[PDB]
Amino acid sequence: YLPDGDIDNSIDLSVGSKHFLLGDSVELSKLDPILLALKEIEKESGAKTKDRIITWRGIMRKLLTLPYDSEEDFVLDVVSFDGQLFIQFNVPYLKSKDVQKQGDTEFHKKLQFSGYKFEKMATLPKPWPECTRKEIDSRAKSKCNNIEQYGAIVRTGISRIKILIGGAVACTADYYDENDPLSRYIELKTTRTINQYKDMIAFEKKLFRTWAQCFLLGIPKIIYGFRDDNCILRTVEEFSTNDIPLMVKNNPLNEQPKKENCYMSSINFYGAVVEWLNESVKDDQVWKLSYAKRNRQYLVLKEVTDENEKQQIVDSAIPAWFKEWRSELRNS
Amino acid sequence: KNQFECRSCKNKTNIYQLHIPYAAKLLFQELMAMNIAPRLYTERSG
Amino acid sequence: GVPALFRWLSRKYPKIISPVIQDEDVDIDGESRPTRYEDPNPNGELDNLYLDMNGIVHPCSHPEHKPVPETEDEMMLDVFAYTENVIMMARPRKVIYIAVDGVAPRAKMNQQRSRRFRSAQDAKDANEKKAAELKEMEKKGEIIDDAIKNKKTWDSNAITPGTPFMHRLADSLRYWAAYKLTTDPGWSGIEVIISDASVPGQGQHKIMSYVRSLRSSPKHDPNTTHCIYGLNANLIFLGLATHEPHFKILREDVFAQDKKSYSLQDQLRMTDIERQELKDKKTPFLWLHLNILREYLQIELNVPGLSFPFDLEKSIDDWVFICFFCGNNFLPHLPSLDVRDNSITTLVTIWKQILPTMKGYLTTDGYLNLPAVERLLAELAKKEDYIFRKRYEDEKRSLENQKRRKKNEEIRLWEPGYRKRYYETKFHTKDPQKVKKIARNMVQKYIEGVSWVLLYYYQGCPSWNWYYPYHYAPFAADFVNLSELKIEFVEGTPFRPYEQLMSVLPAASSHNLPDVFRSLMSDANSEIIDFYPEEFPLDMNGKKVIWQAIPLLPFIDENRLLKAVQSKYDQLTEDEKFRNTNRSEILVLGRSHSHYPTLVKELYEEGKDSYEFQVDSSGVSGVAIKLQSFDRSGVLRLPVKQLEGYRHYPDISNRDFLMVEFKQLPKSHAKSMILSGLIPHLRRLTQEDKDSILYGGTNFYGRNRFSPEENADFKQYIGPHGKSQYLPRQGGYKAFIQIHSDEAKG
Amino acid sequence: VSTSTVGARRRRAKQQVDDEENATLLRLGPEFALKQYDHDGNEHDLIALSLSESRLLIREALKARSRARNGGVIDDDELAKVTSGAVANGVVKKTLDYLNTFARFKDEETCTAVDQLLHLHPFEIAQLSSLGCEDVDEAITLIPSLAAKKEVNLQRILDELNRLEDP
Amino acid sequence: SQFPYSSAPLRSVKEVQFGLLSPEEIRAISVVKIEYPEIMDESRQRPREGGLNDPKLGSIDRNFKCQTCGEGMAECPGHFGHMELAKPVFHIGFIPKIKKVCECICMNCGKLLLDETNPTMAQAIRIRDPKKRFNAVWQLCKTKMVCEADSRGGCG
Amino acid sequence: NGPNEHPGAKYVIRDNGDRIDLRYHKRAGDIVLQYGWKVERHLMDDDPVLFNRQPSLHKMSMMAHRVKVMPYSTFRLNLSVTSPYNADFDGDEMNLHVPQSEETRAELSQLCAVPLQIVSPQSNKPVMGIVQDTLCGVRKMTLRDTFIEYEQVMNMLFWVPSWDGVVPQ
Amino acid sequence: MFFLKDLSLILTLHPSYFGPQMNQYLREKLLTDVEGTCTGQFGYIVTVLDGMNIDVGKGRIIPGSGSAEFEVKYRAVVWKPFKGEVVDAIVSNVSPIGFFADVGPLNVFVSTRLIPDNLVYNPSNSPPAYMSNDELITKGSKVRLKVVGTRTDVNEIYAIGSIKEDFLGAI
RNA sequence: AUAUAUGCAUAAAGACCAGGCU
Ligand SMILES: [Mg+2]
Ligand SMILES: [Zn+2]
Ligand SMILES: [Zn+2]
Repeated sequence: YLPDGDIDNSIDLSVGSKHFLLGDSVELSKLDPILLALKEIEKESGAKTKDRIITWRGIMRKLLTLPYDSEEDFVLDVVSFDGQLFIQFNVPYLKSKDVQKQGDTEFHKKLQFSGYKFEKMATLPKPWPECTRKEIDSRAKSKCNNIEQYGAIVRTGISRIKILIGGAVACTADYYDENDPLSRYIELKTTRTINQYKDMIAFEKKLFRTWAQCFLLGIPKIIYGFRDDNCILRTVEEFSTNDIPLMVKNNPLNEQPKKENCYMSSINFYGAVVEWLNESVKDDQVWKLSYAKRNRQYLVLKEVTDENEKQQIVDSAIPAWFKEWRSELRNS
Repeated sequence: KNQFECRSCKNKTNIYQLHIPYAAKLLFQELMAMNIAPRLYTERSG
Repeated sequence: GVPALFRWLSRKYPKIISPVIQDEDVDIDGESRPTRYEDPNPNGELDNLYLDMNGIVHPCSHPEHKPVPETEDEMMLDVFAYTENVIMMARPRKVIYIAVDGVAPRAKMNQQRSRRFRSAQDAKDANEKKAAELKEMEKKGEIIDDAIKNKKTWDSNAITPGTPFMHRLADSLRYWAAYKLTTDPGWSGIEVIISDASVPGQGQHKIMSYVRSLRSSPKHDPNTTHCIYGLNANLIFLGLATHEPHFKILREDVFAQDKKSYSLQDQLRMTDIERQELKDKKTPFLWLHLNILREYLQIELNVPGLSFPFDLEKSIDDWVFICFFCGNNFLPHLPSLDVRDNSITTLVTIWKQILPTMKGYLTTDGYLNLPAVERLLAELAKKEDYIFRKRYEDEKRSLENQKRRKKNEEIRLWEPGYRKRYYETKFHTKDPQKVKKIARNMVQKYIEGVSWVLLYYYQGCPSWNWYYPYHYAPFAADFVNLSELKIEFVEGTPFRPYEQLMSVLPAASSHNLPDVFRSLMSDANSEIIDFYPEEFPLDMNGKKVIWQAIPLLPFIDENRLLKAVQSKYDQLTEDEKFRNTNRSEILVLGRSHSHYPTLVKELYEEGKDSYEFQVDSSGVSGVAIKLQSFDRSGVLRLPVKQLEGYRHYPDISNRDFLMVEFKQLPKSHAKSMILSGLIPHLRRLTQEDKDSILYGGTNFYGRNRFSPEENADFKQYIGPHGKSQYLPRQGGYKAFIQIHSDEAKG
Repeated sequence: VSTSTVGARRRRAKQQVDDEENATLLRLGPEFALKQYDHDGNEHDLIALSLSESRLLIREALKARSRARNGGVIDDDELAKVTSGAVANGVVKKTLDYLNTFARFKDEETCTAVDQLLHLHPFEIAQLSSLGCEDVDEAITLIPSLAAKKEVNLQRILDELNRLEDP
Repeated sequence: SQFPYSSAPLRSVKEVQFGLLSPEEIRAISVVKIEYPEIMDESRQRPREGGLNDPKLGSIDRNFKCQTCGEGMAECPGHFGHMELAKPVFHIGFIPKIKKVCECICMNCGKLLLDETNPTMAQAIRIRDPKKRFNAVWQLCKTKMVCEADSRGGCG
Repeated sequence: NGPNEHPGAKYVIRDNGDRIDLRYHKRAGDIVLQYGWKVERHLMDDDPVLFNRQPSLHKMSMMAHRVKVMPYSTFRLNLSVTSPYNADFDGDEMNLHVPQSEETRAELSQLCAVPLQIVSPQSNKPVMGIVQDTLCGVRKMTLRDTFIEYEQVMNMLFWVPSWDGVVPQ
Repeated sequence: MFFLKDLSLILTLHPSYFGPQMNQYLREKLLTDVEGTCTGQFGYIVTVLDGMNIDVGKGRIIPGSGSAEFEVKYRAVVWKPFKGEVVDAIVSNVSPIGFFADVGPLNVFVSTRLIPDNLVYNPSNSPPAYMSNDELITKGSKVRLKVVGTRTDVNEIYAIGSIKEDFLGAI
């Protein structure tokens, strides 16, 4: 819920950044919710599912966006258990990322809090008819954090491969649609105001990245709040996930930058890499894949043979309750 | 309401517009008042 | 002559008023095409049309200029024809809401009683003078037919819930709705809601409650367009209370309607060809768009220098509250603020002079903020000296101009200390303590009354028993220490139709009322004989219109009136008892409607007692109840005897439509703000009136014609132009693309 | 707005009564008379297009417009989408939907056969190739043009229309 | 370019055709018949219907628009009326020429005194210009003073 | 600048033909003009105007001049154009017409310009010449016994608009 | 009905479009402003043929305005109703006061007086229809009618048809 | 059911006569 009056009022986005709360990377990156929802769907299904790779949304987002937007190195652990694939961020890579992020000055955290504050200010905890005037005027006086979240787990498919993707959902349009929940979903992002060609190029790259992020979960609509250097919400506008490639290609200012649409080849690369993962790992195997600056041409995949390293990776990747429930299901 | 009509010739389509001095309009109206019919035609019969 | 409160908005907002595209009528010789419904509306597409049916049935019950129709069957046929013409003009495609004024609350009851008493009195005087003239020209030898002697003037008091005429009108409306739904191919996807005089409420209040209930559904479409038809100008302020930008009002034209006074000779002996010509005389109509009014008030009310962010919705609420404070039916107008709408001209500027200093808005979702309105009234009191000086100067200058060119009052307000002298003039009490106590009680009751009025049109009726116990109102400086006052309301129960019929009908118009209660007005031994005196005093207060004077009458006593009414329920028959009950709304649905199979399955097949709607194809929302008396194998016949050449109505079978009991969604605290997903209309003000309403540049230049024909398009400015809720602005990506594409092109 | 080659016809002292249009009397007005004028002003016969002929010419014009606009590339919706403008698009879809369902000869070989078979007011051939005719009595009752010709032979021409052309 | 837009095409006059207004044309171009000598009804505005200042004739003030064209005085060019005469009246500008016609045609059968049989009349007929042809015909036919019975259809 | 100060403008014509009066527009300091609009500006310098004296006996009595805005309330004329106009300065009144279009401005500049009317077709001889005091002056100037000192020579040479800046021997 | 006509149009070109692509722009104006329009003398205009290389001629510079006037002569196909001409149609709306039918863009209205007494309207039918002994007329049913009136509003043509003759009705 | 209207913030005289001006 956001009318034009909020945009016209020039709502500040950096207010309250002093008491912004942060979440642990390891705890937020764990597959506990997806595996849990797997446990309930298994309990009230009675038979094993048909999905092949089980993972978060961010992993596939980065792994699909890599060929054209690759300013981030990633090392991921792959566990093949009971014919299913579990993909997680590497725990040593997690602590290295936390260590290097702890000294990231104050501008990046300011922008992150600005995005979170826009998300908090633009949404409501209840539908508008059931909300009171106290719950609407107190949005700017609330507490913003990344731990408190709501997520959806969705089954997608590509080529001859089924993937179970878990991903956080910012909010919904007006209500929860029981017939088709993904039709009313919506995602909110913040970018700097556009004023020249460089801003155009930067925003198109960000558009491609977040379209790759959003298209995995099938969310149709996206909202973007453009702010200035003072963290003041300058404007807001809408976008449609299916309509992004056509409007990006058919841009009047830059009609022919490239004859090759990045989106279609990104889909093709995603299919190629997912089938590569499908017939590149065997059962009861643990692998590590990686991409960094030094390659710039290819992604590396290796198999780990250390017993202690494999055991600790499995222990830090799969919780005990999921393992015992899987054993109970196999016995039954 | 964009309605052009000629009572005498029952015409509603073959009607033109002209830019003339108001004195010319007054002269033509006076000539009509004196039983003289000056007809303005935009095409040459030949 | 244009009335006030509407001429002012013609002067200040001349650009909202637009004409109407009437019809095409006959094109080919002989009979011609009937202008089928499916053609696009030249006035713009419309979804919901709410009809104030009482304002349609009353003037076509006693026309002022058009010769009066005889009997009642012709009256019903005329109502049918006028409603059909209005519907064909507006062309709704989703819902027609037929709302008839039901049992009014107690606040309006005193005004209703005064209006009915004056109607009975002047009708009696008019027919007495008419009979005197009939006898006078009988002495002269004139011939008078039997249709003029025995048939007296129709009692306008018959427009009141509980009378048999209201029952006949409700039945006729139900039949007409069923017939139109079952014979018109363009009405297939339309649900017709009828709320006759049996349902408690009052017209525009029912419409506002229905709109509020629609807005309470989270799935409700915010882009729906509404139209209201009604002779009351107050609807102009009512639509802005709904906070639905896509809103308009259809009204009878006032400027071009050269209303010429006609006498009884222009009614009786005038010819039948002229009768048909007057019947077919296409009366012009006016479209009054409220989105353009919101656009005007967005710029007008944007006063700079505020300690709080500007909100157009709360400013709209404050403006509507000021307009209601200046004049309303429930509460009498203040002494200081008078000459109608010029008061609205004053207080707004006062608000503009006081808004920067005040921190809070006047009203919040229909709830008053006591300190803000208190200081506004204090500043009004500070200016009351100048306002009284100006109005008394106008009166004295009128007296001087008249001299140059040609209960006892005598208050002489120009003298100092006019408050006390006015108090003993209006109360006949000289005790200062009693006068002070009466003034304090009047101030508290007037604060309660304005609170009641503001809650009535914003959150439903808060109390059905409140009534103003006085005839006048105190000045502004009497409103001091307003934060100490306390206001409370009890919902109570609305009165039965017979109770309101007893309350508002006089003794001279008891023929429609059943004979059981006639002795309660006619017998001198009745215990309630005192509420209906033959003659009552009138306080002019200084004016010239006869009915504009204060109607000094004994206030009704509720308790013993109730006791007398409930003492005589055992003599009523079954039909009278059925006419003395309050029921729910009626929903009529076509056979080819998309919702018809679902409703039939969930009501007449599954055996369920209720069915929940939420949002559906027609956009309605509520609860549907199976109606027992509706037999599907029956035939719905016209309750009106057919006259000659009035579009012969066949017998409608009950298998071709469905009639169910309708209930609205449960009541909730309605907020005052726009919903998400609203698409604004195309911007209509272009850099001329935007600064004319601000500065003195071409604003006082009087163009005293104000003919609505200067726009003549009013077409692209109706629907939600565009496909984005947020318009492009500043540095958005799409806005950036658009602006540099425009720069490259030009 | 538009004008044709036929014009002039200024006012005369004596008015003309035969001005109203009526197909029963085979009067078509000055605009659609027996003889029209081409670009060079030469006299030419009036051209009347039957529904099959109209279908062929509309399809040819739409394919020519598609060649002009798209450049060398089937459906009524596609042909309606070829042109621009809401009013023009609505008119073209309406006329295509009216014409495709009522076109008696929808194929080019039968159209060429009719050309030959057709090979006399053009309104008569247009109405014969436009609306279905099965009997002489109904043919003369529908429109009185065939009733009075003095060279009628409706039996053989209707037998041809029923067997050689599409029944 | 200050005139309001009109859908009629705009062009220039190329030929001016002169002539006389026939009574049928005068009745056709008129919009109201003028028969009432009075101007006002009882001196409360509202001019007489069918009078010399009928509102259907035109509009000269911004208070009332024209009842025929619907535009104001800035655009309405004025509309003509007709008045029926009880007896025919001579035209002062056509007094002599009519008399000349009276010296050319017969007063009973309405036929010219000379026909194509006369050689001089035959030569005078072939004159292309109407004015000098009429002058020659009048000059030749004013000499003869008797309508010839023989034939030529003369009354003798 | 506004209509009360020269140079300035009187009216502003919109694209649709609406006219804005700058006299009653007191907020003209923050108004932006759009392409295709028309501004009714004041008469500026070097503006071709028709200039006439009545009666107009021949075509040289009505000629196109260039405007120079000057104080005081009298039209200023060169002394050599008085003879074609047949005018003196004992109280003569003369008329001026301003073209309102580009085509008529070009017509006045290329057809009715004063320099193009020096030679008349009536007698294939000029109608404008050195007259009055100047004529007498040159008769006193070109005498054989007229000699000029250096400083006066420099002043007179500088007084020549078309001087090439070279002092003759 | 469908006729072939020879039309001429006067087109005004602004000086801002005086470029090498002006012929194509004039062709686009002609395509926009001819098809889909209606005229009293010619009737409904169906479309134009051979408009890809039509001769626009030479422009006429209007004195004092500078715009160019082009007289474009072209061959088009048009549609014009005729009095007394029978035609097949598909009906759209059925009402007791009459029913409509579609002939191309034209809407022809048939009043109740012009239906034979055998056919009777019935609201109870689904869809509502005119029925008789072995006779049925619903919405969207092929019918034969005869035009008995035409009237022009410049923008549109309105026609009335009758089925009160032999060999006329549903097919 | 509305409620009366008790209101109006620019209209353009023109035609003749006489006396002067260059
Ligand atoms: Mg002189
Ligand atoms: Zn006029
Ligand atoms: Zn004779």
